This record gives sequence, C-alpha cells and structure tokens, in this order.
Amino acid sequence: VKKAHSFRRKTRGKLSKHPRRRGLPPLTRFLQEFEVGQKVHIVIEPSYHKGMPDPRFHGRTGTVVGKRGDAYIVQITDGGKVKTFFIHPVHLRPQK
Amino acid sequence: AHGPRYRVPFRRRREGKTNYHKRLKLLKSKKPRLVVRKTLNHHIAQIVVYDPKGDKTLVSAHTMELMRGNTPSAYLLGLLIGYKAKQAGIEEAILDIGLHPPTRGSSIFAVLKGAVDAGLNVPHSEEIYPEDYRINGEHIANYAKAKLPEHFEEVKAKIIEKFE
Amino acid sequence: LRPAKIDRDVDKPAYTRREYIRGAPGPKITIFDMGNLSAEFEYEVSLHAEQAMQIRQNALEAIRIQVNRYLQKNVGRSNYHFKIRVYPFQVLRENPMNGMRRPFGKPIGLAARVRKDQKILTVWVNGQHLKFALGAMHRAKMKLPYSAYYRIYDKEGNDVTTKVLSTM
Amino acid sequence: NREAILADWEAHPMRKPRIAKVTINIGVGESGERLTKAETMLEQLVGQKPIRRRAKQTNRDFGIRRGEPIAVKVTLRGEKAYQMLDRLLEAVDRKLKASNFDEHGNFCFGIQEHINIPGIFGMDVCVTLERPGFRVAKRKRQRRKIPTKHKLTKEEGIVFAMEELKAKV
RNA sequence: GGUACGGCGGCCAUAGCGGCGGGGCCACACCCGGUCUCGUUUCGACCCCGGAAGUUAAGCCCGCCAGCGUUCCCGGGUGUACUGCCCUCCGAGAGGGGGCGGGAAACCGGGAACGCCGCCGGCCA
RNA sequence: GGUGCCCUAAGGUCGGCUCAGGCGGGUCUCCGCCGUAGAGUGCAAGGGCAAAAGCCGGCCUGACUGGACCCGUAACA
RNA sequence: GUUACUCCAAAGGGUGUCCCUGGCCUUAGACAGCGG
Repeated sequence: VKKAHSFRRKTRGKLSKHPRRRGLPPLTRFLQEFEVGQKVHIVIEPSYHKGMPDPRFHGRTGTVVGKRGDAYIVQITDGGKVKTFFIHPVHLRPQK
Repeated sequence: AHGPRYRVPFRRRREGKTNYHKRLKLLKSKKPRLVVRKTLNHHIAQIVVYDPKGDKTLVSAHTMELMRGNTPSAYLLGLLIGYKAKQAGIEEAILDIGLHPPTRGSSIFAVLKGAVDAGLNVPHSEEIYPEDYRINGEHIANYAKAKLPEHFEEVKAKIIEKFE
Repeated sequence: LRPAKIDRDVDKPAYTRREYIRGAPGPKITIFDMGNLSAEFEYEVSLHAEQAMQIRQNALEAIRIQVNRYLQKNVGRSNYHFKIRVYPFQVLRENPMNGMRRPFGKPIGLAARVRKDQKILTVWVNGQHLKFALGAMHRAKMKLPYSAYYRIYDKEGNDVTTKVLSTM
Repeated sequence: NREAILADWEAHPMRKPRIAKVTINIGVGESGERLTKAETMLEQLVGQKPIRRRAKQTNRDFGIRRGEPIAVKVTLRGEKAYQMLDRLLEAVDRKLKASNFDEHGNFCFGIQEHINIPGIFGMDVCVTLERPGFRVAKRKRQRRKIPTKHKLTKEEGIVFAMEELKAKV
C-alpha cells in the first residue's frame, strides 16, 4: 500500500525533542541576526509551529538572500533545482 | 532531581523572578525598556536594552538618592528617571513591570505618570493612572483623622528646577 | 507437528509483541525451577549452545519432564536445584492456504531464541551426584535441534570442568 | 514533653505556632439533588454566607450525578475561629484523642450532630495551624517549599491545643 | 576603596534533591491593620493600599558535605561486540575467516564536581 | 489502526490557577502533604505543551475585504 | 580423493591411526601366575 508524502510523515524521531529540552528554547535564537550571503543550517525546533519548512530539508545548508517580515529568505540546492523558503530564525543556525 | 527525563527549569524561573514568555513578547519590540519594580518600602526604576551576553542598564534611580514606598514617591521617581533619560538621549521606551499584576491604582503606573510628565514618550492609557487625590497624598492626609502636600509640592519644584 | 528444521534458524526478524499480534498462542511450559530453591550448593553445571538456536517449548517441556524424573529417582529433591533460564517469546507462523495468495502466517507456536555460547539450563548439585548431573545433561543435549556443550562452574563463577572430570 | 513549646517560647515566638484557620462542613452529605436549608442554618449560626460545593463524577451513593450541589463548607479566621472553638471544645468530651490528629499538626473532629451553646445536621470540623512565615510557599514572588526545621509535628500541635481548654488522652 | 546588601540578565542539573554550621545598622523578607485604588461564586488567608511596636526563627546571604541524580577525565572490560572494501579462504549448508581501514554499550576500580560569566547600582569612608 | 465529521464555541485575545494517583485524618463532597505531568487536549496514531497549548472567568467575531510571492501532492525531474 | 563456484548428505558414534594438555602411579609399578 503506497502513501503520499505529507508534512508529519516519518517524523517520530526527526521532530521529537530530547526529554530535557521540553519547553521554550533560550531567547538567543528568536532574535538571531543574519546578513546576505551568510550560510545557515536548517534545524527545526518542534515546539514552534510558525515558519517551519518541510522537514524533508532538515539538516541542509543554504544561503540568505533577503528578508520578508520577520522571516528570512533561504535558497537551497535540490539536485540541480533551486528552492526558496521563508523561515523564522529560531529554525536556523549560523555556520561556525 | 529524580533521574533523567527530569527537566530542571531555568534559574531565574526556579527562583521566581522572571517570566520568559512575557520577556519574549517585550524583546520582540526593539525599543528600550523601562523596568519598574516595587517592594514593601522602596521603588526602583531602570532603563534597559538587550545584549546577547546580558541586558545592559543605561540609567537607573532609587528612592534613597531621591531622599538625599507609596504613590507620591513613585511619581517623584518617575519624574527623576524621565529627566535623566531624556538627557541621556533616548526619547522612546516601553514599560516592563515583571511579575506584579496590573491594577489601576498602583504606584507602578504612578511611576509611568511621572516618567511621562517628565516628558518621555511612552504609550499608555489615561485610565489606569491613579487619581491625583492619591497622587498628592490626600489619601494619607485623610487617614490622618482616624508627609504633607506642602513637602510634596516643594519637592516637585526642587526636582524640576534642578533638571530644567 | 511440523519438523524443527523449519524453525531452527535465526535469519528472520523478531516477532515479540502481543499488543499487535492477533491470535498469539499461550505457553505450555509454566514451571522453570525445581528442587531446593533456597540452597548453597557447591558445583554448577550448565549447557552452552555451540551455535545460534531457536528452541520450541515442546522440546523445553520434554527436557524438563525427563531430567526432573531422572534426578528425582537418582538424587532426591533436597540435593539438586534445576533451572531453565530462557522463556519463549518468539511467535511462530504458518501459512494457511488459495495457494500463495495473501501469504502471511497465522500463529501456531512459541520458541526461545538462543545465541552462541549462551546458557539454557542449570543443575546445581553437590560433589557426590556429579555423575547424575552429567547424565541429565546428556539426556537434555539429545533433544535439541543443534549441538551443545557443558561446563562446570564453581562459586566465584570459575571454570573447573577439567579438574573435576579428571577426578571422578 | 512540654519542653517542646517551652523551647518554642524560649527561642522567640518567630517559631511559635498558632491557628491559621478553621473550616466547617456537611461531611456525610445530605442534599443529594437538593439545596438544603442547613444552608440557612449555618448562616444563622455564624453570620457569613455558606459556600456551595457542587458534585463530581457520577457517584453511586453520595451525588450519583454531576454538577448538582450536595454540600456546604465555610471558613473562619481571626477571632471568629478562636471564639467558635471555645464553645465547641467544651461541647465535645475532654481528653481529645491524638488518634484523629494529623501527623503534621492538625485535626478534624469526627463527632456528628451534637448541639451546644444554643433539626438535622451531619457535620465535620477541621482546623489548620502553622507558624507565621508560611506566606512564602503561597506568594507568587520567589515561591518555594518549606523545610522540616520550620514545620510541625503531632506533639507540638497537641501541646499547643492542650495550652487552653481541653487536656489530652 | 568595603560590604555575612541589591535589580536586570546570559550559559540552562559540573547549577538539581537532601543535610548541616553561622549572619543581620544601610538593604529583602516574614508582621499589624485595613476606610478608600482591588476583591475574594463565601474570609485584607491569596492579591492591592499605610507603616513600622518585634525578631531572625523561616525565605535571602557566607561556608561545607559525595547519601541520590547529572556531567567530564584516568586505567580496565578491549582493540572485545558491530562494521566499509577485496578474496580461485573454511564449510554439506546455515554461517564463519584473512588482509587494509574505522570502533562501542553495560559493568569494575580511582578522581574531580553541592554552579560559572556579564551590566547597573545603593550604602559605610 | 482510523477519516468521508463536529463546534457561535471546542474560534480570537486578557487575567488568575494547576493535573492523574496515593499517604495521613473525618464517614460512607472537607483540611494537610508527596507528586516532571504517570492527567487532560472535540474525534486514531505519532509528536508538541506546566506562572502552559490544560481548568476558571471577562470582553469580542481575523471563520473579513483587495492583492502579491513561495513550499507540497508530484524528491532528484 | 583426484570439485574455487556453477552441479557435492546429517544427528549420532569409533584402543582406526598421527598429535597437544593435565592429574595419579613407578625400582617394582599396570597384566600372569603360586598360595593365603
């Protein structure tokens, strides 16, 4: 029996949280700042359901290209296609 | 604790000093904050801004340096901080009160009144403000019959004529 | 019932969850300890497997009955402690035919999975019934789908099988 | 063992017990589906309203349905409680049984339907003591727990109750 | 320069639970009362308002403790279990082996560990 | 293993408060205590959630209008 | 047996022979024969 893809499919470990985080993250993440050309990691915080992209791209690295609202625009490479996301900065993490 | 899977809350929550949800809603505003705190015998009023390593305090105030814990002193503290911070050069702010609940008729909102009258721009409403017959002191000058507005007024004159 | 070569091997995932297996059978063997349970015997005698096995509860109960009868008539209850170490959790499957349309076995039985150099049984005994202990072990070894070997452990958990065999 | 509250007073009263409060209730419950008039009784008795207390999970005997008031409870502090106690202790028989006390310094009269100090009541009367600075385990700001070197036990409570009115068994 | 003071914070158990010894001008607390600002499906117990008659007993502050929990290091367990590539290696087969590279978890013995770092004050001189 | 629905609140926000279970009292809903959530969430499973996303209340109807861009179904394509 | 793999039998047994290891014996040992 086949099964389409959907947001929360096979997310039992990827979107599970360690039993010792369990609540809000520290507030040094909602207020992260980023510049253009800055490379970022896509790492999802399961407690915040706003600005969360498809978990398909959990663990990938992209580049910032702009800003819309309180969200940042991110480009990733998927094979040879470019894909653009609007992500809240609690789901992101700077390189180095 | 009692083993793994036990979650040991943040320290300032554990102690009972800080609400992190409210903190987040306030930080999302990138304006400076006006922290007003109350105790049994004193009233504190600071100006704070955010740094990732720890909130930096620009201007402060204390009822002791004033005298050199009620609504009149709250108002005068507000006046003091409003003249100090506009001199520092920050003509905007927003109120933080912490874990004190909002009740109309409180020395915290009298601090707000003072900081406004001293000329600092702070969004608010003109309905929580206590009434001036509690401001000046007529409440205690009425309890007297079952501190004087003389002193309140000439002290107000001191503060203004010195921070002109 | 059907031969044991069909269920000997281990090359197959585990199937141990009764809160998902519909119609899972129930155990036949319900006694795993015998003799003097409170005890301080001298010599310990255990079977180890020579390779991974998958042993049915039919076989376990056969072993139990035989060995216990033998030792009850040749040793006596206050002088031996007999234990079976392994419980049957693995559910066995059989295809009910339709042919090979919708093949997925309905459950028939249970088995214990055992890895290489694992213990299966144990007889604790004094020094003047070792002959009987080893006869029991022969009888048991004879009823298993693959081979097995025995040792003789001391308290302090040390191997003394050679020093004991050479002198008896 | 009176040396206990002897030491209470010795150190200074900061470690002295007292009555935090009193409460009174219809315990065995007699309204079922009604809102009775012992409602009115208790008010006549003391002089401040009684507090209804609605049902719970559908029961078998006492309150076999939810949401229906069945009982009543009230709370006294300050001097009302001291005073109301002064009649009630005289009303019960003397040499009170520690076997109804609490292992932490409290108690709750078993006795039902006795009238003293000037028809149907079935009733249960509970007391609560505490040293003074208990405020901090209630107040929001900097709330935390209370150690054992400041809590109570059976013995201190017994000797404190013995201090006025009834002696004990 | 001094403090057995304080407010706002960051890392969020190496900080937690429990246990003990000591301290109180200035400050935080517990306290007395509450008409009014506020309210308790009923009580100034909670919260809000004004003072301090009393004390440090509790919370706070200084110091220590390895009973439980967490984290890091030293030896063992052990180069064990499992593993990527190659093989005209073994074996009836199931499955194992050799060479080149990576490499645990339990458990044992011994250490440390009963929080670290920012900004601003207040008062004594 | 479940859906082919239900809800003017079970929808928006503001404030206050904490759960199941047990121990110890009182009789056949009352006081105190321990309690990392072992409860509850409109409905399955998984995930999330404690000064709360749970319970108690007060005020409302963003379950609106005109329009852009991007992710999935349908990886790469 | 003369089979890399394609295409090839087990559990259970053996003073058949060639080897490793560890106990007990030994200047009278382990069999025999002569008698108690």
